[PDB]
Amino acid sequence: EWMPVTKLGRLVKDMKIKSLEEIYLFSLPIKESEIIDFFLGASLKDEVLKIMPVQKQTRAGQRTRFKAFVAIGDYNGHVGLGVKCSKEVATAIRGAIILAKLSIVPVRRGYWGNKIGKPHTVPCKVTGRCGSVLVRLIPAPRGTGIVSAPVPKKLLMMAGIDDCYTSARGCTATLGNFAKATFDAISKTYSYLTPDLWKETVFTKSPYQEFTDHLVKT
Amino acid sequence: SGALDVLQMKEEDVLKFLAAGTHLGGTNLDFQMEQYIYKRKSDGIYIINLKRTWEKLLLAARAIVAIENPADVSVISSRNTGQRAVLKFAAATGATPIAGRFTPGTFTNQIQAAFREPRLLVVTDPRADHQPLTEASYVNLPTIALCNTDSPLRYVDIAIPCNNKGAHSVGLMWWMLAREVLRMRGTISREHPWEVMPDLYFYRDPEEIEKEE
Amino acid sequence: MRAKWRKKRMRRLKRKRRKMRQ
Amino acid sequence: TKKRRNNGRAKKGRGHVQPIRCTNCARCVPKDKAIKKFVIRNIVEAAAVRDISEASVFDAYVLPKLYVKLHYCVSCVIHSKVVRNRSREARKDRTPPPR
Amino acid sequence: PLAKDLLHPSPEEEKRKHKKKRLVQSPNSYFMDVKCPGCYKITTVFSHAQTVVLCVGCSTVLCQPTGGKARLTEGCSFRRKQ
Amino acid sequence: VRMNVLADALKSINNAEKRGKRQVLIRPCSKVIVRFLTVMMKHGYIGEFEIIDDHRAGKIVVNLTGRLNKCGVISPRFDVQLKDLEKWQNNLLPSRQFGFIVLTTSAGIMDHEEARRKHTGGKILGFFF
Amino acid sequence: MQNDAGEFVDLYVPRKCSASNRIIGAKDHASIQMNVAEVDKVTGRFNGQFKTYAICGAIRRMGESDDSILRLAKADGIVSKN
Amino acid sequence: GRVRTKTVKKAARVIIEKYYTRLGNDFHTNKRVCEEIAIIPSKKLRNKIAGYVTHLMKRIQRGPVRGISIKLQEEERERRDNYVPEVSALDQEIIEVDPDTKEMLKLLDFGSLSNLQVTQPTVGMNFKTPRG
Amino acid sequence: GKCRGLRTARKLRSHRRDQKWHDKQYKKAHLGTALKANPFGGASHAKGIVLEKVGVEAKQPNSAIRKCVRV
RNA sequence: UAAAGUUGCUGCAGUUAAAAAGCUCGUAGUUGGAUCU
RNA sequence: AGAUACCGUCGUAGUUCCGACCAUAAACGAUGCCGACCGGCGAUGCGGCGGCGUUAUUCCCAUGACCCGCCGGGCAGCUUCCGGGAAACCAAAGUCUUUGGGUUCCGGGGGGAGUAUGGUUGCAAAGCUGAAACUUAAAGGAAUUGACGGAAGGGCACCACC
Repeated sequence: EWMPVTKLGRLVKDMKIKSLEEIYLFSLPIKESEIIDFFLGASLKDEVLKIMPVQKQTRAGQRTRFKAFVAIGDYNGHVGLGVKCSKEVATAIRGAIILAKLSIVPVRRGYWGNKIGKPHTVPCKVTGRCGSVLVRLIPAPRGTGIVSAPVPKKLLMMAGIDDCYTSARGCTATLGNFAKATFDAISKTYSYLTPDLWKETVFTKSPYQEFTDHLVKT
Repeated sequence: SGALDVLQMKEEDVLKFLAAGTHLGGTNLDFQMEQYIYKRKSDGIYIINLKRTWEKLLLAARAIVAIENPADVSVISSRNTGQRAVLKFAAATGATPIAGRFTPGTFTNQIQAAFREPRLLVVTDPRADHQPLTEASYVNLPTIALCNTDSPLRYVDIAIPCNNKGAHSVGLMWWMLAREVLRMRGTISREHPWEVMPDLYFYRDPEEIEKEE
Repeated sequence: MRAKWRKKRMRRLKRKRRKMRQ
Repeated sequence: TKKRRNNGRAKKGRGHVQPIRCTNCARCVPKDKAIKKFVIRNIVEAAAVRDISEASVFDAYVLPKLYVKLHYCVSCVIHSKVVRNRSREARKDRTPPPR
Repeated sequence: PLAKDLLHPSPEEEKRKHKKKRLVQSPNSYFMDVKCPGCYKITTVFSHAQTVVLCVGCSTVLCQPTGGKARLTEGCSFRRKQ
Repeated sequence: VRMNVLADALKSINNAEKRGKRQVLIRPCSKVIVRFLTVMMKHGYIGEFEIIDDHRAGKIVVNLTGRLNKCGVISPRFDVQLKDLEKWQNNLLPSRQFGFIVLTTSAGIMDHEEARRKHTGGKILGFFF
Repeated sequence: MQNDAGEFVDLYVPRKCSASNRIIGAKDHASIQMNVAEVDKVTGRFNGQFKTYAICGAIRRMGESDDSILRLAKADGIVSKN
Repeated sequence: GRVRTKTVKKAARVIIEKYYTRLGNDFHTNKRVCEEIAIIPSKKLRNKIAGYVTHLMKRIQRGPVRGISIKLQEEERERRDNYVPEVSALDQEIIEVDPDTKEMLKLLDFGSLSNLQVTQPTVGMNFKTPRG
Repeated sequence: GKCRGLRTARKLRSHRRDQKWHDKQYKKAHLGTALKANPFGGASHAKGIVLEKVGVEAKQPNSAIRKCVRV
């Protein structure tokens, strides 16, 4: 069973927070992966992008740790990327799955031209950066697919993006920086102010304010 | 205040502020505190505009009152000068006090024993209480601070311009914040003076009392 | 070898070539 | 990599600084780069103060002071242990030791 | 400060600014009438005059050139215009 | 020295918007700057602005609604034909849903969509989204 | 956020900073949503209503959260004049 | 060396925190109560814990203890701390104030107060420290 | 920085022409010394007469006698 | 040929990875402030 | 061990001045110049402006030395999650995939090599311009952890000393 250790975890467990988007609305940190299991656990799929052996030089030989990169996400507009370093590979993979779940961000999807049906591509050109690696996502027409390298393609397919153009600069052989730059670009989709988002923000009650009585009485 | 006659500053409050030295700022002025001062004296001390002080105190009280759980407001003080004031404010208003050392990770590390998740943070000195201010930027925690003329305003959302150096001034301001919070809630009325005199909040410095006793 | 001394040796070779070449 | 923002000297806003000679080795070191020490001492050491005082033909004569200006090149400073290597963060401290 | 009203700055702030960096530039100088104890007419002198201004009806000196404002002689009453 | 006062104006607006400020001072002002600002304002990107009339050259105080992602100039002002407008607006604009390319045209200074409506080309002045 | 038919297709509608009108990202954990209690005009007591101000972490980082919240409160009549 | 180990110190801390009421100032009673209330498998370890318990009790006798906090005595701490002077230190019939704050109060609609007494300003502005 | 002027086409073209010669591949292709020095003379294959059989020692990390022929 | 944004107009670099002339003047070249219903 | 060196005693050219050549330096901020914009703070140099007070100021104002600010141009420094960058770091090395203010020079893996050759300048030394054949899977930058130092500072040890 799951016993929460935070106010957000308790509110989610008690069926008081309706969706993950109510947590995203208030930019609240998610510190328990069981919340993500509660909301998207029936559709989350994780892929191990890389196992990377890192070494620390010691007095007697080389200490070796394993760094697992795990991309998670339902194919319907949520994606996360987690990196975990551990003594053993299996522990690294488990921890990286947990960290990917904890880092899951909402993905905004738009239209390239005319707006028939559901959104298929990125709402506009976005760019993510990580250590000299620059990843640019460009809206693509319907049926284009993802014109990208395999790692950004995995991340973008896991984010529910159907059509995309990709441009990469830097040392994309650094799979970690490539993955983090793609994740950053995908994250910037909902932080980009477009004219359809100009309407004045109407504030609603926070989860920590709406269900204060439940937290106190518990 | 809101241009409300009931919420305007009264004479006895002004005399308390002047006795406590509340309007006495410092020699240095922060560029984000210029809007809260009146003028610099000939000795190099900035005078703090007490009308703006009252406005910010009432704004902080309005922020604190709009927290349904009283314990959700956390009141911090690292310097011993405001420790008793913070403890008395917590006792009177229902806030949760952190007097003394603030352990890093109290907001960001959920494994710690002292882990807590406040909805509002009130600190005495932003410079001395910088650690709770920095950690409030990891957990979406708005912050109220009693800021002097030289106090930095990073991660400070409501700053109350005041002398936060002298024990009288910080104790008086914690007393005023408690009084305004209670008056805004409904407990205790505005038509009679509070039975608690501000001296219950002052840091004593036991040497002075012992030599006096 | 040191770059300055490499350049000095190169200049000595150039002097020898200059004098020998009639 | 660049170790010091000031390049280990004090030459800002000018092109050339006249050199001086190390008081130890006579190395030519630029004046604003040389480590300068002002030694203020007594011509008579502490142990010898009493003998000279009681051999004096005066009363409250007070001993004269010796005024030495030493200029050290960086190698000689480091060897003579007047400056030391410091951590990457302690290097930035230009505050003289309290003495 | 973010929301600093750039259209209507304070007159103290505009007096603090450099004469050219003001919202609408204005000189820091002025024209002043000097009256002498032994004269019947008033002489207009620039506050930052560079010439040695003699008395309009005598040989008495009015102001001395200076790196900045002209130094008035002692004994003549100067009143600023506008 | 200073060439392309429109470049300075647009860069000042860009930097003020990045800093989050609510007003930006633009000097010197010019006719092209005023028309570009009017184009930007008709689409709701800046809001009302005021021209301080010195007796030498204009100044402008532009109120800044926090909607401008980026306003930039294209130097030199390349001549643009209608058939070549799509390539420019595909290189410069973040999306086909929003963002405008400003062109100076015999019919006035105006965005690329209205240039298409008037069936006319011109010289690219800049862009904003 | 709309399609051709008219239905809203966004997953959610993010908040905007009350001081900069920029979108507050879903991972902006330095951003706050201050709740400021409103007060009855005659009694001076919390009347149950409040004004909500969302400030992004960028503004709080540069120290402008103070002045931004003060301006927002002044515009709402919560903070008086002078 | 006679430095107590974190095992002995931690156990004595827990014993003071949880079983304050029974614990006394005598070492031997401390030893007996520690044997009765906790499973301490070694007589030497029992005695080390009891000695640190005794020293901690003397430390509380001195007053505050930095390393521990018991609520059963914290309530009485707050009981003592409720000290109210008979005449408030903020109620002074004469308050000396400078001319500039006098002007500020006059602009604050509090120029008609009666407790304020203007003070002579300093004749110089020599407040900075000599640089160097 | 680079020149951005409506009438800088000559400068841009000349600069590209000059700076293309600093590319190894371009200079090798367009200089003619490589084609003169190429034994095949630009051909993909060539015929020869086997002068002798030689054995070339592999480079230091490896140890083998690669069987080549002088043709 | 693309990959090569490793020739870069779009669109690269020049502190330490390759790199800003020792420094000024200066012709051609390039680029040039507001302003006229 | 050898020293053709470091060290010592000398000591020529040179080091000094004049005239004429040479035109190169880690000639360095290893950072072109002009312009705009984008934080805070305390200093400091020059000029100006304003102001309690102190002092040299001999019936006085000046002015000079201080003190407190302000403005402009400088040499810099500290601080910052402006932003940037591989980072070191940089308030410029920022306002760069949200890529166009103007313009000059200049680089294109490491060597061969600033070499050969031709031209040109110089009395010479040399300076400027400047390859290719061939060879090679790296060379290099920044930072990290170790190991080491004939580097510094602490601690321990009667298998260290006293």
